[PDB]
Amino acid sequence: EIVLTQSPGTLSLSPGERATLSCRASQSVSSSYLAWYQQKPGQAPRLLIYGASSRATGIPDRFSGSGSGTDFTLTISRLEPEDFAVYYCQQYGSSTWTFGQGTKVEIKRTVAAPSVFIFPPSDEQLKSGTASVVCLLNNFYPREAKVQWKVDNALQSGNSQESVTEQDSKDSTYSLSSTLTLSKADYEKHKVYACEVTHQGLSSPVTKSFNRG
Amino acid sequence: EIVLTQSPGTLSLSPGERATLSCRASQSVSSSYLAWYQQKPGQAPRLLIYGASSRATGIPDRFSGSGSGTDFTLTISRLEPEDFAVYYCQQYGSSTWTFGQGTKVEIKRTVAAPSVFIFPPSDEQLKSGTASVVCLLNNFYPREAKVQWKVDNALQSGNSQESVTEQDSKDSTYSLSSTLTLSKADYEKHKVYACEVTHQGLSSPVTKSFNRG
Amino acid sequence: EVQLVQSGAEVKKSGESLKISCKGSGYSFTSYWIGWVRQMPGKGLEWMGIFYPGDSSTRYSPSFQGQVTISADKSVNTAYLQWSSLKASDTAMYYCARRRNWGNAFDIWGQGTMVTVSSASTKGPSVFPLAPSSKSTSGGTAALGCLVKDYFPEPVTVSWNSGALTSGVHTFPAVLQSSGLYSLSSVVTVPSSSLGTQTYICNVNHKPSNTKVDKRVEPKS
Amino acid sequence: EVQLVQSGAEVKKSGESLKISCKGSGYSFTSYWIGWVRQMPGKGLEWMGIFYPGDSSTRYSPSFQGQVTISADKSVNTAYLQWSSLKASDTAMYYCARRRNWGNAFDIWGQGTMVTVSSASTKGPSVFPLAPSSTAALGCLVKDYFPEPVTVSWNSGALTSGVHTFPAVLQSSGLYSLSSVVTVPSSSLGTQTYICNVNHKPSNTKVDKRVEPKS
Amino acid sequence: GLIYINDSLYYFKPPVNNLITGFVTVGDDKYYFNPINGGAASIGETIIDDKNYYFNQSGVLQTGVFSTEDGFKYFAPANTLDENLEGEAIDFTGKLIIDENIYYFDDNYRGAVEWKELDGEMHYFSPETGKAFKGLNQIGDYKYYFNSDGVMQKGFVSINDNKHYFDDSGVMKVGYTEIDGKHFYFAENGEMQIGVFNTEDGFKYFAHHNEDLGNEEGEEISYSGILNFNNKIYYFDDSFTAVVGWKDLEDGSKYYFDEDTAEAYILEHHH
Repeated sequence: EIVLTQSPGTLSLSPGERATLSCRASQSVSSSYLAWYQQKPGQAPRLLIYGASSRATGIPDRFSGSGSGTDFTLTISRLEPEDFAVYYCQQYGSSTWTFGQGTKVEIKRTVAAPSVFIFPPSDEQLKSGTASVVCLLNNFYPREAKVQWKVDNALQSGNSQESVTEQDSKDSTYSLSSTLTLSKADYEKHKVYACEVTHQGLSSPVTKSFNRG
Repeated sequence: EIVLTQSPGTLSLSPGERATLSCRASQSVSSSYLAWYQQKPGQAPRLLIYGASSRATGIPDRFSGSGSGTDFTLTISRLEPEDFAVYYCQQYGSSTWTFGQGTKVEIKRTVAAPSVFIFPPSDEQLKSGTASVVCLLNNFYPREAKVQWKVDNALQSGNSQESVTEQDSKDSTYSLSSTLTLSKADYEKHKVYACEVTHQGLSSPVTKSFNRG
Repeated sequence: EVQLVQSGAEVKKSGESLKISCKGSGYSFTSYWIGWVRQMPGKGLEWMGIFYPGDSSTRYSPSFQGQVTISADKSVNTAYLQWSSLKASDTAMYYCARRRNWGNAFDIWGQGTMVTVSSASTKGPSVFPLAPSSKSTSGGTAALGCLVKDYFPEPVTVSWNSGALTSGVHTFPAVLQSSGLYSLSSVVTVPSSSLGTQTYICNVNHKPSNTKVDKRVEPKS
Repeated sequence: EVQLVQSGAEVKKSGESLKISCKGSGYSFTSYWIGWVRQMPGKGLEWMGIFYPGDSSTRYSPSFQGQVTISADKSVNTAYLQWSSLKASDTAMYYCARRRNWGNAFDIWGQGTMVTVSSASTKGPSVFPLAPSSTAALGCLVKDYFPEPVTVSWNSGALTSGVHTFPAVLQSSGLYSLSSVVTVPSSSLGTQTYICNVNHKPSNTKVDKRVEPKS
Repeated sequence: GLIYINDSLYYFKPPVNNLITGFVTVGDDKYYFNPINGGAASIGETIIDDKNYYFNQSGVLQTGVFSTEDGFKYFAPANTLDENLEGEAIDFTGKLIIDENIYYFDDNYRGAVEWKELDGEMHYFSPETGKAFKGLNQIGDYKYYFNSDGVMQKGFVSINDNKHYFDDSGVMKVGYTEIDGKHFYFAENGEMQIGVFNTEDGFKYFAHHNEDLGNEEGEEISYSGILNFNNKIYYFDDSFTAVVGWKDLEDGSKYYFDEDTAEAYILEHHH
C-alpha cells in the first residue's frame, strides 16, 4: 500500500532559523489527501496543513506546506520556541489512512559535556536480594552518549536500562540515567564498579567508579 | 503620529518652590484630549488634570493645568514632600492614546561628595568558581557619578552592573553600588583591583583599591 | 469551542474487556466522521478505524479489523472504542479525532486515553537514596537523588519539599522492567558546601497504591 | 467608591499563556471604556489597547496588535488581558484604567499586576559578606536568586540607620543579585556584631550571615 | 415480495425459497440485495460492478450529495455525465445546484468546504454539509452576508429593514467605523444606528439625513452646541463630542450631563 517516509528523523536548528521537513510517498498521491500534524511532547497531535498547502484554523503564517506527486514539504520560515516538536505527515487512499514515522525538531546549541556521577546500591536495597548501580550524565548536548558498565574491568551487557529527559527549557540540554541491576549475590562477588561515558564534549572517555567501602 | 516631548527630564527644586513642567506636542492638538498623571514611587499612575486645565476629583489646588496648540504646562504652586514623583502628559490621538516620557521632580539639596568603599570577593564565594568585587558610593548628591573599574591599571568594560537607590528620605542623597563580576580563573590572573569615582563633590577622581592579601 | 473529550486513563489486566469513550461538543456530531488512532509508547501514529455518526457506517484498518469495534452516541454525543479480550500489546495511547469533510485530514483531536494492559497488580514503590559522593569536588557541585524502584501502575510524582527545591532537579521518565514493574530516578545537583548544612528530602507520591514516601538523602557514613 | 481591582502578581515560564483580570466596581461597567497600559521596569507608560463593554468594541496600539487580546465580563464586571505564549520581554507592570466619557483621559486606575516572565526556575540566594577594612562600611551580597523579591534586615530589626538595600539587578544568567550595605562607627568593629537577615519566600530561604572584619 | 429476516431486509419471489439478489425495483424506490451478504439489502455506500451507489437506512437507492469515507460524493441521476446509471457516483467538477442547495465539486470529484472563489466571487460552503451559505452568517470571529446565490456581499446591505456594512473583505463592521472619509455607527449586531453613542473619541452624533447640511443617513455630524434628540439633551463642544458633569452656558442655563450617558439630568435656568 501507500508508505510515507519522512526525512531527516531529527532536525537540529536554532530559534529564528528556517526549517524544511520532507515526506516522500511510496507511490504518486493526491494533494487533497496530504496533511501535516504537530505533536508537542506529552500532548495530542494537532492539524497544521491539509490538502498539501492549506493551513488549518489558527495556524501561524510561518507554517507553509508544498509539494505534489510523491515529494511533499513542510516549511517553518522562522522557528519559535513553541515550534520544537514532532511532525507527522499523513495521507488517505484505498479506503485507509497512513502516517509518517515523524521528524523531531530539536534545538541546536553549543556542545556541552556531561557532568558524570556514579551511585552505589543503598544498604536498605541490599537487605533485599537486589543491587541497583546508577550512572548520571547531567545537562549534556547533543543527545548522543555511550554509557558502558564495567564490573572489575569486564564489560556488562543486557543488565542495564537508560532513561533520557526532554530537552531542558532553560539551557536546551539532556540528562541521562543508566541503571545497572544485579542480584545481591553477583554484586558481593566483585569490587570495582565503573561507568564509562563517551560524549563529543569530552576529550576522551570519562570513567566514574567506586569500590565497596 | 502625535509625539509628546516633556522637558526637562529631571526638575531639581526644593520643597515650597514653584514647579513648572512642560509638554510639547509634535503637531497642534485639542485641549480636550490633554491630561496629566502623577506616579509616586512604587504606586500606580493617577489622573491630576483632564481637558488641559480641569482638575481631577480630589486633586489639591496647588496643581494647575494650562496651554493650547502644541505647548502645555503643569504647575505646582508650592511643592509638598509628597509632590516629588514622575509626571506624564497624555494625548489623543486617532485612537492611539500617546504618553510623554515623564519628568522626575527630584529634591534639590547642597552638593555632597560620596564616601567611596571597595569590597573584595569573600573566601566562601571564591570556593565556587566566581569572584564579585563591589564598589560602594555612600550618600552623595547630585546623581551624576562616573565609576570606572581598573584591573592592574587596565580599564574594564562589559563586566559590571551599577544600582542606584532612590533619593533618601532623611538627607535627600543617592547611594550607588557597581559590581564587577569575574570567573575565579580571571580573578587569580591579576593583583590590583581598583574603582575610580568621579563626582563634583570631590577635589579629584577618588580611587579605592586592593591587592590579594 | 469544538472539542473531543475522552474517558480517563485505564489500567486493566490481560484478557479483560474495555469500552473507551470520546464526547464531542461545540459542533454537529452527526455531520462529521470520527476516527481512532493508536500511538504505541515512544512510537508514532497508527490509524485503527473511522465511524460516521449520521449513517452508522464504519471502516477499519485491515490490521485492526476484528480485533476492535467502533460505535457511537447511545443518545448523545459520544463515540466508543471497545475490545473483547485485551492483550499486553494493546498498552498505548488512544486518540479519537474528528475528520474534515474535505479531504480526510483529522481537524480536531481528543486529549487521549492511556490504556495500560499487564498481568501485574498495584504495588507501591521502594524509595532508596542516591547519596552524595564523599569524593565530590568541594567548592563546586555534587549530585544526589532518589531511586523509586519496583512500582505499578504509572505514575509517581517526585518533589524535594515543600516543593522548595526546583532548580537543577531532573525527574527521569519511568522504565518498565522485565519484572512487569516500573522504575525511575529523581536527581538534583546542589553546591558541595550544602552537604551537612542543608537537608535534602524527596517526596514520592503514588496515588494508585496510596503510598507517600519522604526519604532523606544524606551522605553515607 | 469607583475602583478597579486587579489579579495578583504573576511569575511565569516563557512560552506559557497568561490571562490577567481587572474587576470594576462602584460604577456602570458597560458605560465606560476600560484600557490596558504597560510599564516596563524603570520605564514610562505605554498604551496597549481599550475595550468598550457595552458594544464589545476593542481597539489596539499597532505595536500590541496581534501580540495580545482584550476581552470582558461573563456578567462579573471584569476586563481581561491575555497572551498566547509569553516572552521574557513581556516582564512589566500592567495597569487597567477606565476612560472618562470626555475627553479620553483615564480617571480611575488599578493597583497593577506585576508580570515576571523567565526561562529560569525558583533558585534561592547565596549570601556572602562585604567585610570592613580600616566610620566604616559593611554589607551583604545577596547573589543568584529567582524570582523577585528578597528582604534584608540587619540586627533582626535594631540596625535601620544608614542601611542601604539596593534595587536588584538581573544578571545575564537569568538570576537576580543585590547588596545591602550599612555605614557604622569604626569603634563598633569588634564590640558590635553585624548579622544580615536575608529572606526569600519563593524558595523558602532564610539566611543570617555574620559580617566580621577579615583577618 | 420484500421480507425482514433478523433486522436485515430481503426479497423473495413466488417459486419458494427463491431468494432474489441484485437490483430490484419495489414500486418507485430501487434496492440492491447483496449476493455476497446472503441477499441482504445494502445500506449506505456500496460498490457494485466497480461503480459506487448510496442507499438510505431502509435500503432504497438514493440520488444527490452525500457524506462518504472520501468526502462529499455526487450519486447522480441517470445520464448526468458519461451515460451514468441512476445513483452512480460521477467524476463531477464545478458548481452544482439541487433544489436551492449549491455545492462546488473540487478537482478530486468531491464537494468542497469553507471559502472557495468562483469566478470573481466568494462563496462559503458548510463544513457540515458542503452547501453554500446564504444570508448573514458567522464564520469564525466575524459575520458575512451572502446572496440568495451564495455570493459574498461588500458594502451596505438591508437585512430585515436595518442597514449593515461589510468591508472589502466582507466582514460585518461593528461600532464606530470610517467608510471612505465618512464615519458611521453600527450596533454590536451590525445594525446602523442614529443617535449619540460612545465612540473611542467620546460621545458623537450620527444624524438622520438633513436636506440642508448634506449629510448621509447615520453619518457622524460635526455638531456643536446643545442637541435635543429622542427626548434627550446633550451639549457638544468644539471637539464635536458630548460633555459630562456640570456645565453652565452664558445663556444663563446650568446643566448636569450624566457621566455614563452624557444626557442632561438637571437644568437650572439662571441669568
